[PDB]
Amino acid sequence: KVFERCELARTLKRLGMDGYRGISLANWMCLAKWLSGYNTRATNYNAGDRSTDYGIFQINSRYWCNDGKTPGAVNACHLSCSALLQDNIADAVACAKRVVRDPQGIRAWVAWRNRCQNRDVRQYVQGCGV
Repeated sequence: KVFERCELARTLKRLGMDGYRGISLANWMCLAKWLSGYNTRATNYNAGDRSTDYGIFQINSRYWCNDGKTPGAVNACHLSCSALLQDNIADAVACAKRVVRDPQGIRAWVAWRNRCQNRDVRQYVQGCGV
């Protein structure tokens, strides 16, 4: 599923993402936009390390989910990577929450640092009723 902006903002809000671990909804929106263009089916294979990023939050197979083809990988969210390719983003959100519980917080995604950190992200939630 490819979410429309405001539709996604309320979906994330209903799922408990607004201010989760101090992370605003605008920050999560900026992250998903740059990570997958709001596409839950988005996938990126990393030939260099044999891992794959799955879904709307491009969660990596090396540590967060299991796809059975990533050497010596862990499954910290305890989910099949298939779960991160569903139209329903409940499982992806549960895993995204798990990622940010670690030391780095939202900084776990290099993309967030590159395109969201210290940026004006107001634009992502404007007019969405969140």
